[PDB]
Amino acid sequence: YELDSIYGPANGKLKLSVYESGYQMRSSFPSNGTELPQYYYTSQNSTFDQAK
Amino acid sequence: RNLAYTIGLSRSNKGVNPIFPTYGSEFSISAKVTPPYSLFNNINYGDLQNQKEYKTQYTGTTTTTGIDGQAINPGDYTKTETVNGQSGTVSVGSDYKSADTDVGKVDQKKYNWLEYYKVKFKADWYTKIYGKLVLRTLTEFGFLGAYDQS
Amino acid sequence: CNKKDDDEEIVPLRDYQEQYNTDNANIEEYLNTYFITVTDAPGEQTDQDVTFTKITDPSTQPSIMSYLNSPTFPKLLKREVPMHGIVYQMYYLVLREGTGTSPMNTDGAFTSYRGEYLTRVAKTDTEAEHLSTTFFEQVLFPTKALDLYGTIIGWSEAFPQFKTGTATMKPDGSMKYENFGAGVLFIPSGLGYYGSGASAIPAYSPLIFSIKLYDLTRLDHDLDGVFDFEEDINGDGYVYDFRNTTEYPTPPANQYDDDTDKDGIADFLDSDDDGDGYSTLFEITKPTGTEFLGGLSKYYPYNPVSDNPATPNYDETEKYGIPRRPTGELTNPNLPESINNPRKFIEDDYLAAGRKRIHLDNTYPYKKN
Ligand SMILES: CCCCCCCCCCCCCCCCCCCC(=O)O[C@H](COC(=O)CCCCCCCCCCCCCC)COP(=O)(O)OCCN
Ligand SMILES: CCCCCCCCCCCCCCCCCCCC(=O)O[C@H](COC(=O)CCCCCCCCCCCCCC)COP(=O)(O)OCCN
Ligand SMILES: [Ca+2]
Ligand SMILES: [Ca+2]
Ligand SMILES: [Ca+2]
Ligand SMILES: [Ca+2]
Ligand SMILES: [Ca+2]
Ligand SMILES: [Ca+2]
Ligand SMILES: [Ca+2]
Repeated sequence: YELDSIYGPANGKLKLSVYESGYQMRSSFPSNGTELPQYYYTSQNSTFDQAK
Repeated sequence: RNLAYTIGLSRSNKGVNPIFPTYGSEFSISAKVTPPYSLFNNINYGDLQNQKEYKTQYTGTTTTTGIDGQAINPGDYTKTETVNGQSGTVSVGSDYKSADTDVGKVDQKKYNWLEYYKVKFKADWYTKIYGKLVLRTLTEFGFLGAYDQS
Repeated sequence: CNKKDDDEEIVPLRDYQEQYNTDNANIEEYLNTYFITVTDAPGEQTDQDVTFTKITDPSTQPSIMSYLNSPTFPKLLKREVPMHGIVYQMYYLVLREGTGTSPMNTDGAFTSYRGEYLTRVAKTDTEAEHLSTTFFEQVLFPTKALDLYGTIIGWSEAFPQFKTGTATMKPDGSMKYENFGAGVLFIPSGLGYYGSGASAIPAYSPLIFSIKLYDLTRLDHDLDGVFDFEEDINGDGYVYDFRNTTEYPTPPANQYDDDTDKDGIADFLDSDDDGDGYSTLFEITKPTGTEFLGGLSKYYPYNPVSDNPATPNYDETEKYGIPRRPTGELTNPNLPESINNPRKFIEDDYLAAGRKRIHLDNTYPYKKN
């Protein structure tokens, strides 16, 4: 097999760390009479990294 | 309803076997005609679409809502409008001039009594060219029309 | 074999009156022989959990029935629910009353509940007859609001008697709820699942639900732009539709209460809402070029609204509500008020208190020519 959708040098190596998240995630949340959707942004790395 | 009279003149001298004729010819002329109702009845088939009786109307007796979200009172004329993707009828009020013409009613009045004329002409000729070989020439014509173009 | 017979023997359908009497007796016996203990965790998820235990020391054990129409919480109340021809009576205990609004019988409720079903066990040779409560479902952490319109009749009748509470999100993503309504509702089999028995709950089994109303979500079932809580003609707080012969064999005398047009369709489920022909959505739609927009929405709200801080990318400020009949000056002093010369809106038509909104008045939109 040949890996697909790999961006960068083929000899690249990275330090992978798999942690247990300590931040509860929800798909939606009730508001002032309405059920708004929950959105997670690309700049929230600090929030998930601190609550590990 | 269709009431027509047809008269046809034919001349055939072919022979001898009807399956494989070797000589003769067959000429036929036909004409089917219907009474010219348009001449006697004083009805304008061209202005039918511009009359109140041939415009779309709401025959119900309960106030309803059209595709536009407005009231459609009983007896008011209607028109077809396409709001967003779907399409539906929209009340136009008493302005029948702006309503949609009822094609079904116009066609019904136009074709309540069939009025037309049909003419058919056919010519068939058989002849022996060489030995048992025979040549057949066939020419057919057909015309359908109306007394009033309107 | 090849034939397909249709022999449905679920025709029994135990009499509504007989089943209700049996369930009521079982529920009453449970309320007299059992007592409840309630936790008191202030901010934990077990803030108002209830534990039912048999009464073996009636000297100092106040039974659930002891909490009758008491003037102090906990209070056990009775709500008359007329349905199925008979008059159902549902017992519900209010351990604590919330410090917020109350949801309608057809609104969405964000709550955590633990349900159990009551089933009288036959007296065995060595064990005497008694009542047992078996657990069937529980939701400790609510995620989505439950529409009370589609839930059992018991929920839609008891929930409007409770209130919501405040909710705060902790730094770790968890949510902390406080000052919320909590209580246990004893719903008979008729108002719950009557004869279904498909789920773990056996057929004709009274249900006991321990609810904790965290929040509520206003819903609109007719999509007319007016929410169900605002389409309640009376101040009862309940909206009913009597178009179901199974639930209402004969329309009661209280009909037409939440129906302005008297067409049989309640306003919360009707689009016209007044019989004038013009839909409610069109009537509340902001006309083009009006001098009283007051917001970014294309539909006039029932009452003035304010922005939502929870929504920082949208301003919900709507300073104008659904207007009443125009009480301004005519386009032309001559001629009578009609479609040709319409009356202009002053300003107070969108803010007066007690005004007849054009969506409930069948004479404003004007006749078409
Ligand atoms: C197209 C539709 C309209 C068709 C109308 C049909 C008219 C009917 C005619 C009836 C016959 C005429 C009445 C008198 C008959 C006695 C014979 C004397 C008439 C005559 O002088 O002509 C004879 C033959 O032509 C005749 O007898 C007349 C010929 C008639 C026309 C022939 C064509 C008819 C239409 C068919 C053609 C299309 C094909 C479809 C079938 C020749 O007599 P003679 O040898 O002594 O000479 C005459 C010199 N003395
Ligand atoms: C135009 C169509 C729309 C309008 C409708 C037209 C209606 C036409 C008139 C109705 C037809 C009946 C009248 C003619 C037939 C009577 C003849 C009797 C029989 C007969 O023996 O024929 C002899 C001549 O025939 C003849 O009469 C020969 C001519 C017959 C054919 C002429 C009719 C038109 C043919 C074309 C049709 C297709 C049209 C295409 C556009 C007359 O002999 P006798 O009885 O005196 O005895 C003496 C010897 N037996
Ligand atoms: Ca509504
Ligand atoms: Ca009501
Ligand atoms: Ca109605
Ligand atoms: Ca409505
Ligand atoms: Ca209306
Ligand atoms: Ca906002
Ligand atoms: Ca109206």
